[PDB]
Amino acid sequence: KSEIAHRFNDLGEKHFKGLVLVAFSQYLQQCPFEDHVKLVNEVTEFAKKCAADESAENCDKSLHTLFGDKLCTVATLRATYGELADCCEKQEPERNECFLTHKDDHPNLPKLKPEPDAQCAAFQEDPDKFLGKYLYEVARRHPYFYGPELLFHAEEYKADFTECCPADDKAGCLIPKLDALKERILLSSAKERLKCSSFQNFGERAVKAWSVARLSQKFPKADFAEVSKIVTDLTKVHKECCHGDLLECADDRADLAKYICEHQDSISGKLKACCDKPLLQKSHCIAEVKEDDLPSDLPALAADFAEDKEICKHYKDAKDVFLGTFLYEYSRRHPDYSVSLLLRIAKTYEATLEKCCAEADPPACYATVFDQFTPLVEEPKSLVKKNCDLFEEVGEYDFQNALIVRYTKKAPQVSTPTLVEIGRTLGKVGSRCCKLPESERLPCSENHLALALNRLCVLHEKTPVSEKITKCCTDSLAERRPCFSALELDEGYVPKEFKAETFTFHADICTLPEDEKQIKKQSALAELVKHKPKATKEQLKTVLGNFSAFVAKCCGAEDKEACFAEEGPKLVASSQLALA
Ligand SMILES: O=C(O)Cc1ccccc1Nc1c(Cl)cccc1Cl
Ligand SMILES: O=C(O)Cc1ccccc1Nc1c(Cl)cccc1Cl
Repeated sequence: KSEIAHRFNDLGEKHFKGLVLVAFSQYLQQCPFEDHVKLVNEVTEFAKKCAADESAENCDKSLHTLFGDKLCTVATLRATYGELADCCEKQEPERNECFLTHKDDHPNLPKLKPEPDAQCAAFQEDPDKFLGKYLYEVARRHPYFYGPELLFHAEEYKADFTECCPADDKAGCLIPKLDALKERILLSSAKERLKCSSFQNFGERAVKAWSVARLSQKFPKADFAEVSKIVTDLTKVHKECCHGDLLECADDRADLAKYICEHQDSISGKLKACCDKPLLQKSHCIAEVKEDDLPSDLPALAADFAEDKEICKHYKDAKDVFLGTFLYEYSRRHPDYSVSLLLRIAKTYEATLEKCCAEADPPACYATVFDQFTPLVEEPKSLVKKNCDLFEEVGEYDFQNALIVRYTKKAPQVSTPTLVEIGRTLGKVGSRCCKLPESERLPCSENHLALALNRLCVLHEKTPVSEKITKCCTDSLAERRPCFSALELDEGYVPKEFKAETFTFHADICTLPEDEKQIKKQSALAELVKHKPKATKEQLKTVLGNFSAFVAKCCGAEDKEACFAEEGPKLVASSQLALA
């Protein structure tokens, strides 16, 4: 009868309101908080009426119809969102699609800087309004953020203020917590956004393949039936969440967690800790669970995948099940491979069968199929080792610098703030991944790389500037990283005209916290490359060293600006001689 009543009944009022606030903030990213609150309360009032009498008027409409109808009542819709008032002319599902298109991946809203006294005050004042605020602020900023996980993060955010606002050192307790939390949020947003990008750009089959490979590594004791089931269900959850159907998404998510925990003994022994937990923590723990130990009864794969004489008939009869089975088997025994690598191995298996089966004696041809995986494996392994050796030698900041230069050369048309952001993110990947046990570094690195590359691709959809990026971003999901790695200096690139101001620092840099100081220097680095694209990485490092020395000296001077004004312009000119 009434979907809205059904979801209201299933989720309860608290989770329902939270999810509806999230969905509205993601769809209308510029509205003030107070106004979204009103819309939520009205939707929720309706849901309560409907739960009382489902026969009642309009109780029978779709969620998207009801929710889209609300969004369309917003005051100043045409002033604030010029592009969205046309959407309101349309019916479902055409209206939702239109809303989905308008979501803004880089709204560029002010940075959320933890102010512990002003926030503790607001929290003590009204914790409900304060937590609502956190849902709204994050959601607007990350419009494909995994809705139910955001509620989870609100619990953490609430726990942080609960523990820290009474403390002796309130800023000392709190600032490191909110910083860790923000890192976790950024990572989670990027993961989810890759899933939504994958549905958008490559389709559900790609998402399923990704998930089969990843879940098989996580749950290598599970049989293919159980993996298939989980994948099918998990794919439907994320498809709903990526489509804006957050209530349906959350409900289906809760059903999957329930299933997983009832079957935990045949899925993974690491799930025991997760299943002993309240609802949102449970789902979160499942989503993040570590990989189980390999069972001792993993089957040898040659017999079915390389030696069987009827492989060409099985491949032809049920490609999807046969290849899926291959992917499940190979992935469960390879937690030391990245997901994308496993997908490349699966595509190579597929292509080898295609080739061998259109041939005189196929079996003598596909006998050696596993041997074709070797180079796919060895190349990223040596890339990771080389990158991690560099990180360990130079540290995060200089590793970031190296990546900035690398990516600026590959795509000098991209805006400096984007290049800096991706290079900085890539350096953080190094900090995360390079210190792991050595068998974990390839999957950690490549998997996280995929998140950063996807960010760049998402931004480029919004603001296209390079055909080379478009091609890497759209050709093949599993080949994206290798495609980016293979990019070299864009040789058709005309060096950006020199503007001395870009390289000209002033005493204002001296008051910045370290990370913002680095960003300024990294921005100037990216600009050096744009103006001198053939400068070598070693020249660039020297010049950047000369700039950092100059900044540090002038920042410690008696008269900071006189220092910057005297010495700056010499450095700016001589630095150009030191490049290309
Ligand atoms: O960057 C590349 O193209 C090489 C490569 C290949 C596979 C996986 C990772 C990396 N690079 C890499 C690594 Cl291994 C760690 C931190 C940051 C980066 Cl960019
Ligand atoms: O990109 C690399 O291969 C690392 C590399 C090696 C030698 C010299 C410089 C660099 N990278 C690099 C750059 Cl390009 C700028 C500033 C600081 C560093 Cl460590």
